Amino acid sequence: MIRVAIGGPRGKMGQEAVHTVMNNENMELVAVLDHKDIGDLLSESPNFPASYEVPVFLNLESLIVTIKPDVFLDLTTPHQVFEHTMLCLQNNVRPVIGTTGFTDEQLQQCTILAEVNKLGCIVAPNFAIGAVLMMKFASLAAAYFPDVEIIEMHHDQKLDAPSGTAYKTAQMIAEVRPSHKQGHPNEKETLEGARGASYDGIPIHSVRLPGLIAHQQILFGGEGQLFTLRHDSYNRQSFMSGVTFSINQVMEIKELVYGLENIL
Amino acid sequence: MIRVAIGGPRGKMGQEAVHTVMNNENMELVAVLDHKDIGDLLSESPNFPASYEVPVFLNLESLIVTIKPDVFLDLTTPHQVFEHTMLCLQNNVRPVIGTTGFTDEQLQQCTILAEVNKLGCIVAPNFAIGAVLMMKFASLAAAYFPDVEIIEMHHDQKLDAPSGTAYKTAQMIAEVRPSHKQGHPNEKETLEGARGASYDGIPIHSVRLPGLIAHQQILFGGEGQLFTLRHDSYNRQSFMSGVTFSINQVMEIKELVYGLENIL
Amino acid sequence: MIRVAIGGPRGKMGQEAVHTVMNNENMELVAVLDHKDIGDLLSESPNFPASYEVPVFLNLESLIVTIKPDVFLDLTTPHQVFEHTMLCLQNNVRPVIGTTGFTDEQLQQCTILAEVNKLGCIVAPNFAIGAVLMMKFASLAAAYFPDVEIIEMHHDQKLDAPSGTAYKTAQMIAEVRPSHKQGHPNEKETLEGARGASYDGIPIHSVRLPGLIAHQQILFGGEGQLFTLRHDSYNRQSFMSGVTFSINQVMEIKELVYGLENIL
Amino acid sequence: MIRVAIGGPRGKMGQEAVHTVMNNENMELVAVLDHKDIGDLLSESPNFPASYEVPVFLNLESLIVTIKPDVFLDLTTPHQVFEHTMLCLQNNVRPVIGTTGFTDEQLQQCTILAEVNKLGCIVAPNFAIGAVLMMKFASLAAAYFPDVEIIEMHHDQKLDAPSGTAYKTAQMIAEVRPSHKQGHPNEKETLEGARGASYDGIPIHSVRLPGLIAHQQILFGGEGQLFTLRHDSYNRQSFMSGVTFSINQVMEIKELVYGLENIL
Repeated sequence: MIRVAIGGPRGKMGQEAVHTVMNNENMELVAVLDHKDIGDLLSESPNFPASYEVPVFLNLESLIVTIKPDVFLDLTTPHQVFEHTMLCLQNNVRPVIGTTGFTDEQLQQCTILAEVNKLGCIVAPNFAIGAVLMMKFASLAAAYFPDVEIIEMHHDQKLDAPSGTAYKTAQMIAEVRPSHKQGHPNEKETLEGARGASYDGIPIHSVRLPGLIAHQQILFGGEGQLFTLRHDSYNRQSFMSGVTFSINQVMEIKELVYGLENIL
Repeated sequence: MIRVAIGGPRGKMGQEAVHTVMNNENMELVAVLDHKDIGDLLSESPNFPASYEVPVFLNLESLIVTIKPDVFLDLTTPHQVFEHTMLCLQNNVRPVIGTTGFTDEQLQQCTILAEVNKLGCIVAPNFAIGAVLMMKFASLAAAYFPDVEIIEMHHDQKLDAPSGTAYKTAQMIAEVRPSHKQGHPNEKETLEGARGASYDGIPIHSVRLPGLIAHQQILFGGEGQLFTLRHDSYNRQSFMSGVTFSINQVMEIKELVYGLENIL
Repeated sequence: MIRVAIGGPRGKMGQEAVHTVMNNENMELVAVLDHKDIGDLLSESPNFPASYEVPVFLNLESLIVTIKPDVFLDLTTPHQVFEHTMLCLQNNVRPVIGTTGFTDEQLQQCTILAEVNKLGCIVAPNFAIGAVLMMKFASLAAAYFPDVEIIEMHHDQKLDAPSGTAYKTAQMIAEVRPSHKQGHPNEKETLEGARGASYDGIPIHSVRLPGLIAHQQILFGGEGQLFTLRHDSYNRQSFMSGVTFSINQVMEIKELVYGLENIL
Repeated sequence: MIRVAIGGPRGKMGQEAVHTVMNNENMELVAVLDHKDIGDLLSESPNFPASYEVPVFLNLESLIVTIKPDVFLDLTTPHQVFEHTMLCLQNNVRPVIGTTGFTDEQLQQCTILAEVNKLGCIVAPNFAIGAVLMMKFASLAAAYFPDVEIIEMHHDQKLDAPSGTAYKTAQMIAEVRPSHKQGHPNEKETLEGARGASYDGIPIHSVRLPGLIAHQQILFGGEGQLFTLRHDSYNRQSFMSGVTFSINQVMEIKELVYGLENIL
């Protein structure tokens, strides 16, 4: 059985994770770390619901000594992850961190402390197992098919192109793929931009339409063939089998692992 | 029965058309208009094969008076189509023209002459019925889904991006779709080119990989849905059901029609 | 301006339609026809919310005389549509019916009455414009590509295979496509069922997975090419541009139209 | 440099392999093993072309002693592979076998002999790297997404459904995926066959159309997401990067490897 506490239960990711943890047969949600803005009207922004089973704490120190969870799932913000991770790792709690955060120096302090205490920690910048396998498998495939393109498609409210997942995908592929540009050397755009963006010579195209959520295809060309990997995320439940896997696996490892590609 | 003569039988399109006409139950190939470069070694560049059934002519005047074909399928070059079309239309031969050619003034002379002689003429810049239906249907769909993107994919020897078919597709859609840009007004590329090219606000993306031949997808977004039209051409047989349809239909019309979208 | 009343506002389709009508600039939601089961606890099943702008009626007679809506959008049940449609058509209200209902005889009474009163009526068994265009366009395409397959994909709670939309698609195509079977005459299944179901010789395949919502692809083969039409519905907002179109168009027609393919 | 001899150079696979070996910078085609049917008119069925560089042998014993190739690529028939493989392995030639062949007992004799002689042998029932990676990656993915479907699409002259590649894919997945059926327990087909074939509960669907060559998609469902692997083969050049990889890698291994999934 794994007793889980969640930091940031009211967030978009947090509300899904609450549901996932409560519904996983071998997990029990035992506490949350939460606090609202001082200006939040309860009418607009309700409190996390009061229960005996899931008390709400405002600070992690207090949660840990009272509840002694097995696992802390941190769905807070990049400014808070280092102090939370260090606190867990000194108190025999396995932290599972969903974040874009940590400095180099901060991550090295966490890594060393997890190692000496023989305590697991997983830092997952992308919990969605389909996305992570897409990227992991693309990087293995690029040893055999060095000509590749990435097409990513999102809703039309998204502010950044290309997506973070496409940039990460291109970085992973570029660890394996020899650096080169693609397309005939003499090709020329007659409408500026037709060929897309380039990362290390890898073309990346960004589609933005109503109706779409989050989608990526990776297209590997070679003589006489096409090999394609695709991930479609229709909602934030897409991230939950990575949350589940991370909570299960953190219990079994004795060091810090950064990125789910390193343990799937 | 329709007695067909072919201009340019040794060309990439011509060799397919020869096969198609010979194998269509209701057509007979009765002559070809052909000539080689004065420097063509027969070892490299064979003559069209000699037969009693399919004589070879060097000029169209001579073909027409000797053979009196029902239909002339012109697979020659843009510099020759006007004189060929005029000659047919004055000699009771229905011309079917595969070309990017004609000036405005030339096409108006052909149109008027076909009309007065009550003789059909089809000019087809794209014979592939799947491509033409893709475009025709996209232009009807754009009345209901004004947010659309085009993704075109070709082999990596292609020199121009975007493809002619994508440009034509975008022009057809823009006849119906109100002019607007797409994507959040505040979106910004962090890798130049990610959002593609724009035609009248329609994004167009160009993929260039080994293995691919010629492919296009048109993606129509709206709330809660995606509607997609796609054409894949694996070889030049893709153009042959348009060749067949044009030869059949030219016999039945009494005026010049430019573009297969206007008669499918 | 079009003053709209909705029958069945708490239904899955109804709740979306309420939102759509309230948010369309040229429509005003002026009333609902609604009633709950006598055993519905308000705690489980709330009343439609009380407002001055949108009164709730238990019977349509009463709604019509008090509110005199321009359009009645019926999202009730097959047992109620005939009496509702007849009542509208005698009271100068344009009915827009979302239903699998009507008998032959019932529909003929509605058709005749709409015609004599010069009043529009639309009956839409499928409001999703992308789905309906998919089917309409497939039926036009089947004149040129008689070899076709349908692949439909839904969530894994769905009880019927194939879907109603696939059956309707196959019926529409079969109006145009000559009846024939496909696949080599000597082909044999070594694992029973591999080739799918057949409707008039058209193969139909049904995919059932978690994660999927409602999806269909129609694949048209021919020499050297593939032409594909696809619709993806991610949520019930997919049906709302047909609801909007129907309410707009019913005002402009003077007879009953059955199926949106007949007016898009 | 690797000196390669090819068995069966005039076969569909053989003619591609001849080209591939001749064009690979580090390979030299040094001989072929070939013979025609006694009834083959040279007019219909030409001899492999005569050259000093690539002599033609009728038996492998004779080829091996005269030419002493590094690698023998066997593109012959299942009845001949065992005797060819044994002969190579006793004569310091690395055999690379493209076949559906070998008995259990035959393969064990080859395995043992390769091991004692510290000589590489690769037996590849599927040379296409995209196909093999598709299958290998699907089997890894099935540890995280146990609900999966296979859709395979081929030309309409194919006699068997499902394809061998789909059957192999399903067998590979079933090594990892817990055995279960999919779809609602109460689902019912209203048109027989809609749900496809089942292998260990894995649904398999077979599409047969003109225009298609050889295609497979593997669809992995889970909450809120879809993860898809796809391979498209447009021609027999699709198999050639596996031929190249096998010839390179056989030189580096010291035992027999059956199936490219075991060394990619």
